Amino acid sequence: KYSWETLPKKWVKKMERSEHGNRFDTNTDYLFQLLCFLKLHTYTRVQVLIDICGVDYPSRKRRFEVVYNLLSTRYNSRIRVQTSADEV
Amino acid sequence: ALNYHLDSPDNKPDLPWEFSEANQSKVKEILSYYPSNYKQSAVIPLLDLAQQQNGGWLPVSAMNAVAKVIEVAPIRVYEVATFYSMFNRAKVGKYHLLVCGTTPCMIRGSRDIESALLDHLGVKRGEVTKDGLFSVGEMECMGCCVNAPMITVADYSNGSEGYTYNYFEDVTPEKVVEIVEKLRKGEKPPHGTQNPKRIKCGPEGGNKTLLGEPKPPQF
Amino acid sequence: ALRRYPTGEERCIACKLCEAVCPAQAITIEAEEREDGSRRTTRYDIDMTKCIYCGFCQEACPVDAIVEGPNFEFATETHEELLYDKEKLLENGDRWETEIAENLRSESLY
Amino acid sequence: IGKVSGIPEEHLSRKVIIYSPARTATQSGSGKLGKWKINFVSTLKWENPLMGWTSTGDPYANVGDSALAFDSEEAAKSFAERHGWDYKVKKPNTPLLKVKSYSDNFKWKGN
Amino acid sequence: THFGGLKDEDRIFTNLYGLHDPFLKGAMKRGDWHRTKDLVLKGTDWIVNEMKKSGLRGRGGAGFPSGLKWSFMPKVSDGRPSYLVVNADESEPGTCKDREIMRHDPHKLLEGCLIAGVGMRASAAYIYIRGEYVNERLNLEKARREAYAAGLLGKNACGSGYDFEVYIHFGAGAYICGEETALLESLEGKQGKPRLKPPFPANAGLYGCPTTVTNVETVAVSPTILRRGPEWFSSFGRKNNAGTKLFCISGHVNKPCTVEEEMSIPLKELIERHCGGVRGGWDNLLAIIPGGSSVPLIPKNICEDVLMDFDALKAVQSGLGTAAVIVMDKSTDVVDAIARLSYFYKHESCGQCTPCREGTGWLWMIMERMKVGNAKLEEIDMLQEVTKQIEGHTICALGDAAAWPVQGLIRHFRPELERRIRERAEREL
Amino acid sequence: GNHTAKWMQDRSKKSPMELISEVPPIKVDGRIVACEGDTNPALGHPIEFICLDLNEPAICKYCGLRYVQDH
Amino acid sequence: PTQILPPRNPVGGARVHFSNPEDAIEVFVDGYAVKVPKGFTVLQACEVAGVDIPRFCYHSRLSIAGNCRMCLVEVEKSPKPVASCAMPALPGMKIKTDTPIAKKAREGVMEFLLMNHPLDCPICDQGGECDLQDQSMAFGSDRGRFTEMKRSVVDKNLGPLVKTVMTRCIQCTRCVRFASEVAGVQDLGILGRGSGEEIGTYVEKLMTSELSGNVIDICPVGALTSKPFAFKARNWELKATETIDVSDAVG
Amino acid sequence: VYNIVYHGRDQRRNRPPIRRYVLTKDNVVQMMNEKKSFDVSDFPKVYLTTVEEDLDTRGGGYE
Ligand SMILES: Cc1cc2nc3c(=O)[nH]c(=O)nc-3n(C[C@H](O)[C@H](O)[C@H](O)COP(=O)(O)O)c2cc1C
Ligand code: SF4
Ligand code: SF4
Ligand code: SF4
Ligand code: SF4
Ligand code: SF4
Ligand code: FES
Ligand code: FES
Ligand SMILES: [Zn+2]
Repeated sequence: KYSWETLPKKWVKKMERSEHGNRFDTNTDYLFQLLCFLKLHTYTRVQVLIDICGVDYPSRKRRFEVVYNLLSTRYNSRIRVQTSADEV
Repeated sequence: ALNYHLDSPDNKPDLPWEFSEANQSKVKEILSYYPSNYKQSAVIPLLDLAQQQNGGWLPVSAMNAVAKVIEVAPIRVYEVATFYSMFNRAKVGKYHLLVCGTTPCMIRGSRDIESALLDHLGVKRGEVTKDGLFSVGEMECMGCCVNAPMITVADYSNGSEGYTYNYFEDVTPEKVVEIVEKLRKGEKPPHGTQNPKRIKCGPEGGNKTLLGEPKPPQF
Repeated sequence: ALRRYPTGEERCIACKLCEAVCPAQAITIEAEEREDGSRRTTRYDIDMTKCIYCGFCQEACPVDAIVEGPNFEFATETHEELLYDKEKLLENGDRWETEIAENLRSESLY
Repeated sequence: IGKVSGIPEEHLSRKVIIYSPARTATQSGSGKLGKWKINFVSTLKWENPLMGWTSTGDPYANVGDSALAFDSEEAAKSFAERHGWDYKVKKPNTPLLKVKSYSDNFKWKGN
Repeated sequence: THFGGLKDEDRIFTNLYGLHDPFLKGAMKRGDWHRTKDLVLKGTDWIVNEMKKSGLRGRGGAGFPSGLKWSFMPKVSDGRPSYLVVNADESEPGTCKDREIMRHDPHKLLEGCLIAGVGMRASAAYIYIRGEYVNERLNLEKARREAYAAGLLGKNACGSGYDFEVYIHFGAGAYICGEETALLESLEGKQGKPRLKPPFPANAGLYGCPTTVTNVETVAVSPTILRRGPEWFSSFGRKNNAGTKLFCISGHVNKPCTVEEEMSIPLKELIERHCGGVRGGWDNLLAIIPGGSSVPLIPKNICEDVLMDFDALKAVQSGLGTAAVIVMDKSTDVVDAIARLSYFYKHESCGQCTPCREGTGWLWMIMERMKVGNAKLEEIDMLQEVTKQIEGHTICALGDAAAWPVQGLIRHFRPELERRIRERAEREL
Repeated sequence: GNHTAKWMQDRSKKSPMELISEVPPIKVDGRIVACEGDTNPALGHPIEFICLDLNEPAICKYCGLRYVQDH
Repeated sequence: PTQILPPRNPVGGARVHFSNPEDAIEVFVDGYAVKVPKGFTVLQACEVAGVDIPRFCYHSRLSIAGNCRMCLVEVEKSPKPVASCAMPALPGMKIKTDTPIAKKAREGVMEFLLMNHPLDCPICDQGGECDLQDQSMAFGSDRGRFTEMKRSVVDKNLGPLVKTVMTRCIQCTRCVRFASEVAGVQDLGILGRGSGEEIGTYVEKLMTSELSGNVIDICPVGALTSKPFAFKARNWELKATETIDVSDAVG
Repeated sequence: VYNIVYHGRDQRRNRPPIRRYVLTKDNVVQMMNEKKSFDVSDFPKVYLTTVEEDLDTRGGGYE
């Protein structure tokens, strides 16, 4: 995927998937910075925050997982940047 | 054939049953074959002895007595009595004509054997005749195969003494009805091949191989 | 409506599949081996108010014991009546059987 | 993280039991083991006198079993200690895989 | 070479047809018990070695190389008295070759019990007579009482220093009890339900004591194999398969007979020579079940030039079991015959394991439908798949023995099955 | 009955237990019956094969119908 | 390439009891080595590997049996699928539990079991908690080709505790082993042969033994069910608490 | 209908397992050095969609 080559490696910190919709499980600090990327970028133009799905994993240490969906009306693709932030 | 027990005045675990004399000795011998422990090994011969002694079928009292003689829980004796086919658990009359029914008999007219025997006797398949004498029972391969159609009688008249499990082989409908009438008349028909011109298990035109007088070959 | 077999005998053997499949958990089923020996539901109470009328119970029931009668006209003055009692008011499907049996005889092809 | 969680005060003095549900003895299958669950005792369930059905009053009636299942005693204890519950962890009793073989049924009783 | 011709001085089972006295004073004249004292004194390793050198293979369905089987028994006895169960019980459909050894020269069987016992370090032989062989086991108990009175068996093996006693067990009408791992149990007193193979009978079989189950024909040719030449024995049959099998030409032959004849014999040659011929001429043949009933069919187009030896009949997509050749001519309903075979395997299946216990009743139901034509043209592929679901999965080879007749019937006479099905279809509408 | 006295308070319409205990047992031929349901195998219960080896009638658990051997 | 393999801990946290740390046999369960003590059946050598092999009659407390072939894993160099319950793990043995031959063997057997089995699942007391239902819905085929007359069996009277519906029973022999061995009373039996196999006392004989109500938990099928718990509830309604008992002092 | 083999037809469980492998700094610096240039066709294609006036020409108003 083109988006992973250009993206600074540090921004896609923890995880990265390759099916059922691709995701960049990033870190909470680099999130809005990562959302700044993929938008206002010529080859990755999302512009459309479809959804922000809170997901709660009680057995994790970072309980929640704020799943930002993102559609790219230009390139017709959908990326799901995620995070992980506990209750506080 | 039920694989469980339905009480009856003839057959119930209340009735006292035990090996008669001239059979206690056979019990002792049969148990002598197998070791002191593992005497459970003698449940097939003891059950067959009880079946011969009680005129052809195994009452639950008989299985309980075999269990007492053999020292295992009666369930193990019940398990073996319902498993093996030769052990009749309901009365099969005095003779229980067993006509084989496997393919090497079926292709050689054994279905006709059984149908002729049945319509002559007048029982469905395994029901005992109103005379209490005869009963027909299908049995799988009886070993008598080259002797193409066969019928095994189980003479239960006397009991453990006149108990003859004769093989009437190479039979035909006429031969079968003749055997049944000669059996109801009391006498014992000659077993073996009911078809002369062949010796036992022979090629039907006189054997073609075993002709020379036997002798020690060159060792 | 809880259906019945043509020869009386409530069709509802208490498997509890409809109590399980129910999305709103309207059906409360308690089962007891009746004296005849065949299982039956001592309590079969559908709470119509807590019920979404999705027909999942009609699909889940193995013997077609619970079916939805085309009634749809049972507006009740009081809420307690709207909670359909254990196998007594759902047993009024015997009146609707003439139409329920027709609908089932015509839908069973699907 | 008990006070910020909005849970009422009277339900943070609750006494829970962090067990691991044993295998359902009826079915010999381990596909539901290793899922540690907090067990809010939640014993108070009367019978609503109008209809035959029951009627709990404790909010934590079902969530102990339903939808709140961790994957390790450490995560479950961390959870029940964040929220300030008095957890008593009940360890799971695990089976010994004792060595056994077929040829032991046909053992010889010497004589 | 060209096999088949066995001269009357080369037949091992003399007095097969019971023409001469079976017991002693009639067996010593036929060479039985001739010099077994020397053989026992020649040792156990020599007996096993000569049996392996003679290339004697299993006379029973397994077809295993005997001798090599006898070398499986433990050498040093660890307290468990090694037994020797003789598989007299057959119950295979078509097979009477055992019935002509239990009676009609049983002393060969008793001397073979003794010679194999000293061969495999045994301590007692349990001749598991088939239950229905009442007259046969009476003759055999007569011969056993004789060989006991003549000091042959019991507390001194034919005057030698070997303590060996033959006990005669008899089952009760169960083909399943005949299996090697089920003989041990049906003789242990329990039901005739096979045990799984990981405990092998040579390691923990009868009473947990080691043992090897041998068909009467293999144990009974053992004496004459040793007294005659192991080179003489192996001089018959093809290279691997060697010996003189005891055949049983069973059905639809104008002269059905069991006759001993050299292995690797052309099936057609055996039929045309000894038992006469296929009823109505060879061109009237429909199919042949060459082994017992545990073996697929032979559709008469690969039955002309097939040899009655283990290897060739295995290479013809079949098996030589007890060599109880069942012949079927164009007049029989071959699907009905195989339906009755599957009924047999449904009846005589001790039901211990699910693939056989259930799938055999299933095979019987499908065969009793296809013999009328009540099935669908794709069931003939279900039947193949059902049989292949039964085959490899059952505890004992009875699962095989029940999937093989139907598999062979399909593989060969699929035209006839399909014809019956289409004729049923056109009978409707 | 007593079980039927828990859900039915009418006590004038015959209790289903009696409605099924008053229907006669159905004669059959073999040793196994079908009882697919009323008549239509798709409007009755899952087919329940009943054994008739016993002498007394063997009820179908789902429908209450009773079958006897009729030899 | 720096993968993250799952932990692969035993099937139920099962403590593996080495008789000594020297005789640990090393077998390959799906290409993942596991060190099992000497004598472990292939099934236990897989339960050490976290692989849950579907078993109908193999109870760890009870004896080992082949009354059905639901396990049939394919070891490397055997001609036929070996029953995992009785095959002792040999050092170096390669067990493939999910190879197409193993899965086809499992589907085959779960079709035979559901072939003569009655459609009693709705009226079966153990409808939700059933090994047969949960192995058919997980390893057995989605469809059944058997459309004929299933065999049926009368219901034996086994007392006021164990309600018996032997038609459902699959004749895996687990109970007839439990009553002979653990309960030690020897009343149950596998009467008959073939499909006609019937489990229970040959004469009407209430299971006079205590400790013989556990045959219901032993039973992988509804057949043997608690008659007191006749039908009163379902496997899903019941909220379970891991309480103890106070009747007898064994606790 | 008469071929009920399932593991071939299976969809729920007949899938390749999740391969979650870790990347350490060495791997990604290797990949960044390997990516020499972003030549065209290493770029995501645009979903080109323009608007075009049409009154009833598709089929003639009859579908
Ligand atoms: C399906 C099956 C059929 C068998 N049939 C026979 C038989 O007809 N006669 C017999 O003696 N043993 C029979 N056996 C037992 C063994 O296969 C084998 O014949 C015997 O244990 C040893 O014979 P052998 O030493 O000649 O190989 C059968 C076993 C199986 C599994
Ligand atoms: S339609 Fe049936 S299953 Fe659905 S909520 Fe209503 S009662 Fe429950
Ligand atoms: S209505 Fe249907 S699902 Fe509900 S208990 Fe009755 S039979 Fe079972
Ligand atoms: S079911 Fe078949 S394979 Fe299994 S023990 Fe019985 S006869 Fe042998
Ligand atoms: S045991 Fe009962 S619930 Fe399980 S499959 Fe059999 S009938 Fe259905
Ligand atoms: S009754 Fe239950 S435990 Fe006993 S054999 Fe049948 S299914 Fe197995
Ligand atoms: S045909 Fe097998 S014994 Fe008569
Ligand atoms: S349980 Fe292991 S194969 Fe039957
Ligand atoms: Zn019914």
